[PDB]
Amino acid sequence: ANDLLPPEKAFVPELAVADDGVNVRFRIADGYYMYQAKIVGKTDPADLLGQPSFSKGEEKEDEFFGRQTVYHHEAQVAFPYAKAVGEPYKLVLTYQGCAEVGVCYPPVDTEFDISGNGTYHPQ
Repeated sequence: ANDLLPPEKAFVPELAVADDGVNVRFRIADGYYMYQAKIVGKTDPADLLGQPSFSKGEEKEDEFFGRQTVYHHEAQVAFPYAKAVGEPYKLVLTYQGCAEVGVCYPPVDTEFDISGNGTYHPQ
């Protein structure tokens, strides 16, 4: 393809932090998709987040990871808090996706410095 996005532009996260935990939204460029099963969150301090629930994805089979549940256009991931969170923390999101034309990008790691409820964007 003559005009492809770098992966951090193809798959763009934002956070909504609330009392119940962290809701992640992704905006995904047309002709790209994200692997649902490869979206991971890690925190510092560790283990503030519990098991995420995912918005509905769709079936895809490709030459990189075979059959996978994937996202086009958008995705939402809801991380509940695993325990009481009354302190600032760092959150690193890792996610991986492809261009439909046949490019499998390396995983992207995006860090957020969280200090209370509100909206956060990559910095």
